[PDB]
Amino acid sequence: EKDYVVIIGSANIDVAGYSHESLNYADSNPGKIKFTPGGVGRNIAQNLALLGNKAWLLSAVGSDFYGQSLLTQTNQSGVYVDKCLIVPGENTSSYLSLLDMLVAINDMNISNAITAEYLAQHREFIQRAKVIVADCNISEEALAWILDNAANVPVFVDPVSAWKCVKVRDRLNQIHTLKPNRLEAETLSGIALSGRDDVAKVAAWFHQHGLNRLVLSMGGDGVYYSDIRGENGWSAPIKTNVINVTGAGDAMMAGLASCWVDGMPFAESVRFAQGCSSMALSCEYTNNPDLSIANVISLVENA
Amino acid sequence: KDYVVIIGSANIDVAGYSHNYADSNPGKIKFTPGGVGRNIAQNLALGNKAWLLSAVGSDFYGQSLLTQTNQSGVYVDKCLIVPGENTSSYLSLLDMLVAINDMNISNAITAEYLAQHKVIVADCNISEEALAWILDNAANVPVDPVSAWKKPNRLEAETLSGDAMAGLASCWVDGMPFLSCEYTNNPDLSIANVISLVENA
Amino acid sequence: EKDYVVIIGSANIDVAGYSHESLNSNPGKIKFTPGGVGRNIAQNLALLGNKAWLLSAVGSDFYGQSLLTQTNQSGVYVDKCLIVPGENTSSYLSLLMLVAINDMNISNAITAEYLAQHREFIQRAKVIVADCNISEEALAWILDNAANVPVFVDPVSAWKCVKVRDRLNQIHTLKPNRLEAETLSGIALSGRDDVAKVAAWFHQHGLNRLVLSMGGDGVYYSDIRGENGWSAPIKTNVINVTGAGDAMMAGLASCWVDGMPFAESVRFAQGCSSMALSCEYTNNPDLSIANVISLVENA
Amino acid sequence: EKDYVVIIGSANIDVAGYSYADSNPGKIKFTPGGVGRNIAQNLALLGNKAWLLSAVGSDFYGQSLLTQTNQSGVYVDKCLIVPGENTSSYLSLLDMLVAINDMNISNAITAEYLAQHREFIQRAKVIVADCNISEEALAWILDNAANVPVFVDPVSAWKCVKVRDRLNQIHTLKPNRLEAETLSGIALSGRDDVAKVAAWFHQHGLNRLVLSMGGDGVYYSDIRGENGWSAPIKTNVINVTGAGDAMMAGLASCWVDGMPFAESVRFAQGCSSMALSCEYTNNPDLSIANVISLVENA
Amino acid sequence: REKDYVVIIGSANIDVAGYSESLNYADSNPGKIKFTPGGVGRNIAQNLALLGNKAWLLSAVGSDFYGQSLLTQTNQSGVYVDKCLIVPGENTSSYLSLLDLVAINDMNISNAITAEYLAQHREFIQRAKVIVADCNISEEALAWILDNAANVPVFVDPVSAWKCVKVRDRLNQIHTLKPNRLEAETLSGIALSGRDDVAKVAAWFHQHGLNRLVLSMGGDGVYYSDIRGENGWSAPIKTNVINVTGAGDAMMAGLASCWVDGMPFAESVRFAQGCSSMALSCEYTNNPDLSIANVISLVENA
Amino acid sequence: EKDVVIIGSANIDVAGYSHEDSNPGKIKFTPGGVGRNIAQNLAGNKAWLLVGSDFYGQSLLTQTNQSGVYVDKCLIVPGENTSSYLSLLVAINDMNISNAITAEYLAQHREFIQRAKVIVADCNISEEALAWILDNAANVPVFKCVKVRDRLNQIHTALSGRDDVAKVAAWFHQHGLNRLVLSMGGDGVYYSDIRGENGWSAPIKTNVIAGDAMMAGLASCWVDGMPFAESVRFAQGCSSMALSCEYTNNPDLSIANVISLV
Amino acid sequence: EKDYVVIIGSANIDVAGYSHNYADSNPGKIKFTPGGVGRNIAQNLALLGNKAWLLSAVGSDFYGQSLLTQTNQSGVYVDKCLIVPGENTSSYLSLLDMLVAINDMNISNAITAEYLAQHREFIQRAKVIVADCNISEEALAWILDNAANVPVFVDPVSAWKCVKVRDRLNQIHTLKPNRLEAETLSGIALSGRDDVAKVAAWFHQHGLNRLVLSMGGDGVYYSDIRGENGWSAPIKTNVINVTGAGDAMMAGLASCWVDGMPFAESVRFAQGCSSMALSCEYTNNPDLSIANVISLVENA
Ligand SMILES: O=c1[nH]cc([C@@H]2O[C@H](CO)[C@@H](O)[C@H]2O)c(=O)[nH]1
Ligand SMILES: O=c1[nH]cc([C@@H]2O[C@H](CO)[C@@H](O)[C@H]2O)c(=O)[nH]1
Ligand SMILES: O=c1[nH]cc([C@@H]2O[C@H](CO)[C@@H](O)[C@H]2O)c(=O)[nH]1
Ligand SMILES: O=c1[nH]cc([C@@H]2O[C@H](CO)[C@@H](O)[C@H]2O)c(=O)[nH]1
Repeated sequence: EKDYVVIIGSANIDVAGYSHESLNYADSNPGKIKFTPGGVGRNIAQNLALLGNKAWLLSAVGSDFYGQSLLTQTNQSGVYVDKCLIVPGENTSSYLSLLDMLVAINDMNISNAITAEYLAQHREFIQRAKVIVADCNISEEALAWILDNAANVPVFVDPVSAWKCVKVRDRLNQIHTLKPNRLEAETLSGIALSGRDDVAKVAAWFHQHGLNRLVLSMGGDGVYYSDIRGENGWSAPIKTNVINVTGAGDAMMAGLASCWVDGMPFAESVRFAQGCSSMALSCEYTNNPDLSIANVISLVENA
Repeated sequence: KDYVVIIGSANIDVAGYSHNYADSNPGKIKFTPGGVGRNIAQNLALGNKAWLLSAVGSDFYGQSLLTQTNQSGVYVDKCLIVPGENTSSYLSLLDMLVAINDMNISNAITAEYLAQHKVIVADCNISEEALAWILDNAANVPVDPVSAWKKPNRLEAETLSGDAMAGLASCWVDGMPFLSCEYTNNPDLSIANVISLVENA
Repeated sequence: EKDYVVIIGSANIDVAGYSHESLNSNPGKIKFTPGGVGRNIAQNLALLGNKAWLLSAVGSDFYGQSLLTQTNQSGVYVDKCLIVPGENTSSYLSLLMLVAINDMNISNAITAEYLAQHREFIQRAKVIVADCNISEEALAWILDNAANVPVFVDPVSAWKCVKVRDRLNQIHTLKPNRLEAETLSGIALSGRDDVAKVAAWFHQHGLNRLVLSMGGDGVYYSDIRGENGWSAPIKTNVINVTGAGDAMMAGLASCWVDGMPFAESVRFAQGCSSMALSCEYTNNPDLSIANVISLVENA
Repeated sequence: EKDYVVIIGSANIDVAGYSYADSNPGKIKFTPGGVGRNIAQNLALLGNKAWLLSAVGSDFYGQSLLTQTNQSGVYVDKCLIVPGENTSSYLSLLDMLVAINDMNISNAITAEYLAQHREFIQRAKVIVADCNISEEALAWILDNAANVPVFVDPVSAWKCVKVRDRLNQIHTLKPNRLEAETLSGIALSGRDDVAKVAAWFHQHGLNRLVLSMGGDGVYYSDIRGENGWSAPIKTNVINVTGAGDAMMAGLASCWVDGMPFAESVRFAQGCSSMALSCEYTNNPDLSIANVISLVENA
Repeated sequence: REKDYVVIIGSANIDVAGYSESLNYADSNPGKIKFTPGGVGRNIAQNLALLGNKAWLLSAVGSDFYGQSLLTQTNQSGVYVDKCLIVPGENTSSYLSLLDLVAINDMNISNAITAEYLAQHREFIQRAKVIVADCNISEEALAWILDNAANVPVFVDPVSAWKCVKVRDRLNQIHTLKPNRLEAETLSGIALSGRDDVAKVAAWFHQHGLNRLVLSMGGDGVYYSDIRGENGWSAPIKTNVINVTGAGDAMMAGLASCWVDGMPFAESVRFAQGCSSMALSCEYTNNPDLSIANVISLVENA
Repeated sequence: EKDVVIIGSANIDVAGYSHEDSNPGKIKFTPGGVGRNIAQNLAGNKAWLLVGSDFYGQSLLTQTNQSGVYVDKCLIVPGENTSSYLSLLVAINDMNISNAITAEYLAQHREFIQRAKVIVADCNISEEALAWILDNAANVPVFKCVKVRDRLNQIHTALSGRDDVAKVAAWFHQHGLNRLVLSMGGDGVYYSDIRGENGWSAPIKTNVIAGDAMMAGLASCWVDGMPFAESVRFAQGCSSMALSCEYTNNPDLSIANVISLV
Repeated sequence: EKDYVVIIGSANIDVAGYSHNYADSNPGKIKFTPGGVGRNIAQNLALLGNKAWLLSAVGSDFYGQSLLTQTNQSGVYVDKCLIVPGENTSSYLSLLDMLVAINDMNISNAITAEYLAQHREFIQRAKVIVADCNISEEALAWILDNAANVPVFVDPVSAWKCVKVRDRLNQIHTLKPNRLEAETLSGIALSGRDDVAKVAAWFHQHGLNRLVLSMGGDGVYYSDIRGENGWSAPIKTNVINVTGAGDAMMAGLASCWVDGMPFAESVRFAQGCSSMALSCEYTNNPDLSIANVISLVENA
């Protein structure tokens, strides 16, 4: 109610291929192919809407049925998408994935339709939000715009990929919270993360470059959280049986931002976000439709 | 050199012919592309070179609308595909009798959209300041009223005291000194036939 | 559960128009919603926790695909529906009160042969709900090949309900209104006094159960075995009259499958109708047995 | 958009004497005072809904303070009225020679009192607190801020050290030479020693440091790396009282307006200059437009 | 050539290679295990020495016998390693490879190559003809080299995608970068899915100050681009790959050797491609028969 | 002053640790080989181990000798290179110098082997060499080679269920195996004797972070005149101590520490 | 509510050339700005919220009608201006970097006693009269002799054009000269800032009521014949273009007189107007207002 979250990210059409028993590179093996809504920013937005947050998605889609399906379904998930960009002439971004996991391919060129001018057309709206969530799928110039014209509003940035997260390197002094993985953080810092011993030096590198809060996900080991103010620590993983690994980081980011707007401490926010990730893990769907604050709180309580 | 632009609306027309009132009166129901501006454009494709500046929703209705309108010759690249709203609709009881309109996406056709870019054609569905905005930016380069709430008729004129009428305006690009069809507009209408009217009587 | 309900009805695209005050272009709201008597009854049946299978016809157009997708999303199995390439999805235009138009020709695509392809399945159901939107031959087939399974028939309209006249001896529960029953019987219903004579006419022609809706007056129920009576209307705030009879029919059938007495089935069906009225949408998604039970509870 | 600013500070009665041997006749002035109260008034003058959470002593003086402050556009309905104590006071012998401060009612601002207005504090845009209150109260505010920025005014060198272990919970701190020296323990005897003092503050978790070094200017520093110097706006002094309060008000008002650090420091310096240019503790002509005007002429 | 030299600041690893009908996995799996000299910088040094260049290696090794063995082996290959650092307490860098799967690198002694250590050999570095650096060293060391190059061209090998970002804001001090698809995608942030977006990637690099870009693409070729406007494609020299290791090192060696010999950009790229081709045809990381004459033979015979 | 012979392999162990292109991690160069490890672990025992001209071999041998192992009778052959063992935790093994141990090499120290208390043998040597040891053991206890068939009768010391382990163990005893110490993990260490005392032993609680130290324990307790069960307790403690350390052989592994663990 | 100000002055077309000159085909900046002392003062007064009427002379050139139009759009009533057919509107060429000066102003002599006599009724009913020294001795004589007790503020414009006011100081309410003009008139030397006070005494002895001398090395000296004398402190400003300053000063003084403001403070306000004039590259600062000038003098 007058408090909202703006997400500038990508909205993709996800094509997922599953094969019966084990799948090997040779021969055509029958299985299940799914067309599901996707895109880091879109997923984060949907999960935020599911967490009882007024989420506004600022993405770019095409004039094809894929785009309209994305927009309609996303709006139907409680996400305000009236300010989204529909580009007439270009194609909706796509993501092909062989899950279980083999190589993932992404055809995302409409993400560059999200421009400085487009965001500038929605200035003040972005500047009057509680939190701004951006992903590294957009253009470097757009990220620059958001970070420079945030107007003292915290910007939470999702790295998405290791080759796409360098765009915020020279700009870490403008990011409120980065959640990279091992490969991503190794890529950014240049320091090897070959252990649980080597995360202090990476965190130190990030803080020396101006990063306020770092949420480094180190698989098995857990999630290492660090604040530039001196607050460092480790968080243990919440025991869960996997079904689909897709959507973990998105649920984490949604949780983190929702917990920031809820006036929650860093560590507690890390546990809660880990709970959202855990709920994402337990679902076959990219986005758990039953994802709620109550369920996540129950999960962190009972574990 | 000469380009024609119609800043009008594009609706989805649902027509009905009923011919108790409570008991389901049998008849015919047709789903056809509508909208004043879009119709004008379709009849400006009388061979004119037209461009449509209308707003449609991001639904199957809007996309089918722009598809049909595109195949009709008109260029639908400058049209605004609006997110968060529905395609304009028009309920016509024909045989005229009663007419209802669900047109709120006309708010997307605002002065900001009109800014970024022979005869300018517009309707009264357009918001106040937008209409007035193209009334300020006419630049001496040369409307078609719909109803009282929204060329004209005495009905709507005397309250303050355009489709088929609207394609004829092409005569101002011709230097000329001053109906019964199932398909909403004729699929192969040419000016030579309108002249053939005179050739007969 | 190997217990299911088969519904042979129509699936229309309903276009509803609401305005301010008609001056004869009156501004307002035009809504495109899924419709059709059989389809609606099917959805309501699925909402009452009955495994409902719809046997209808759609027109291979986006209208049809939308109808099927939404209806399936309402929990209704639509895999046995007919998708006809050449015809158009049936349509229903309403100026809501004033003027109702129906364009339903694909309803004749629901044929005896088509149903014969789904015989046994139809014959192995608990109840069959059919509407008078289909052809006389199709209704004749269903009634002749019911295999001792009760067939609940919705008259839908007065002009298309006469086809069940000479076939009333094969009908379990018939649910007509004033005009429909007047047309069928030929006896005037001008009052609460002439309903005994109409019930007598219907039963003399072989109708097992008659559920005559007389609006204000209430709902008069009658059995050929002798159990007759009136049911008082549950007074409710009007919002949308569409879907009332559909929800009532759904209630009657759902209550038959639950081994419920005639009168109680009528009361429950009346509750379903009341829930239908309290919603602007044709089908209330929150329609449940518990809620209806609550509604009868305050009455 | 429901945007407001909450100030937890002190409200004092300022008594100034104008004229150390003989009985000296002169003029005695009774003016509203207190760091937090002044900041609140200046914020109200800068077009911000400011809510003051202070304590008064049921005295006619206190009621007068509340009325005057309300007339300055500041909401004082949530202030604490303590029955038994006296409104805090500040006495000055100007000719400045003797300065005395009697503020014990500042301890009436407690953790429980603030906890009664928690959610309200947690739904504010900015929190401005002063070091006149108890360490426990400051601890409450800083611990229950709910990710809402807390701007802390050091007030005095002996009263600022209570935030020295809570610097990691403070957004913007605005100390002078003696205050920052006392806190850090590092001498500011140079213009080079601001790098090491700022570094000390940053090692302890401070986000933003706004060190005012009189003549020299204002050195600003962010823990993310943005450091720099701002030249002082040279002005003809008249009364030095109220400068830092207007500066703090300027900084917070610029935070709620989405303004960069350095630019906010200049704006705050302009507010300070307007305060200096006034005989009054609080300049009644203090506005965004006027401050913008002197900042243009620079 | 005489009293003309090249300084290489790189890594020196001990490479442990495991060779496999199939892989038995657990419960042992017979095969062949080879210990060969390695490390990008070291390899570049050897290849440069083979191309008739006076090469000085500025690396760091561990007081383990491996380090002295490395230094001796490199010295016998004609490489001056007298200025290398021998670190007592640390272990010689290592690279484990399961050839065909698994690749592991244990290189922390690469951080012993520091700004101070190089500062001790400044003047010498500043009197070289060319400086070859790799991205295995510390960011501070790279910063030092780039800041104290004294107008001597710095050729930088990215080595890895996660280790090349250390030069991303320091590209304005680099004379020549030799990245692959993934490395250039990582640095630029621009997708290399096409051959049209290599113009866009090159444009990105040039906007950030890179003088010369030599983008090595597996297939399709090597795209070369100059900030001065000279862009073009070079076709790959078809060869039967025996072992792919050591290609880029020979490429870099070729590029630098061709710079000091006053050769045009394009021809230098072709020559370097010839060095890569000779590297591919050998089982060893470094071809001992690598010469200017042989490369010339390979490129002449297209 | 006059009281063990270990005939085993001596490998160069290269260990690769990597987290779950180019992935950074830890590569350790440690002395290795089953026989070498057992020998080192045995050494409060007087241990004799029965390599190439490479530096690797001399470093390995000196390391073992400084670890208290007498290696003067080990074979240093200047014709081949020291054996190697690669482990990425996949295991690759380059062991051909272990085949240099031939009948003449073993026969040259026959008297010495036959005057020992225990003989420790490995399943990596040739069938003919193992045959030599088992046939020329001279009533001295001899402690994955499937060729061991029909040769079980000369060695001192399917499984889907735990009831059917009786059939496999009984099978081993039926083929002439005297004592069986089967390591399964979960259950622990199952011991079985042809004389009838059979049983299961639970694992000594440790975090994995082994078998060579186990064998070393068994033999060391045999020479210490200790019953089978207690020997199993000690050997399991040795296994546990091996597990709690990153390096191949725990330098703090002692009888004093292991008895403490039990 | 019919109180207005009448300005009898010159209207020039100012062409300014900047180019930091011995050769040919040398690129630079050429600016076309409306000018003329009287016209500029009038415009500045109109910007200060004064009803200003210009009584000037323009030529049959369309440029002149355009001039009048631009000035009218600046809020100055120019309907009483003289349009002489057959001749051209006066022009002023200036080559700055001031370096070179050329002036074509002879239509300024078309401003005659008779022309003013047709607008006598109107001129005598103004609050203040602003005249420039671009006009004829006969016209100036007319204005000063037929002022009918209405204050006449006269700008000297030039040193050679400042001689017409000498023996006629007894008819002037306020003169705003520079160093050379005042020296030429007085006969008292200019050197230094201290032994120059007697110049004001000379002016007052000849009957001058108010004197506003602009001096360098900080200081604008104001003097009244009643004894009211003083110096004014300079407003530190960034000199973008010095053109149009004195016009803004005179405009300020007159506007402050009609608004009932004291002498010294009127001089300060005028200094603020000059400061606003200096901050503009254009001859006339378009944002010149009472509020902005008050802000600038306040912050000083
Ligand atoms: O490079 C990208 N890969 C994948 C995604 C999307 O994010 C989802 C991961 O949760 C994924 O399913 C894909 O849709 C993306 O946005 N960019
Ligand atoms: O003739 C008909 N009229 C209306 C309907 C449908 O019945 C519904 C009213 O409850 C409505 O959905 C309409 O579509 C029909 O099936 N046949
Ligand atoms: O110790 C203190 N002395 C003075 C003040 C107040 O600050 C004002 C000066 O800015 C002043 O009004 C005084 O009351 C205070 O809060 N604490
Ligand atoms: O991270 C690294 N991996 C591999 C190498 C070496 O580069 C050689 C391949 O060109 C190779 O021999 C390896 O040792 C390195 O230096 N750093």
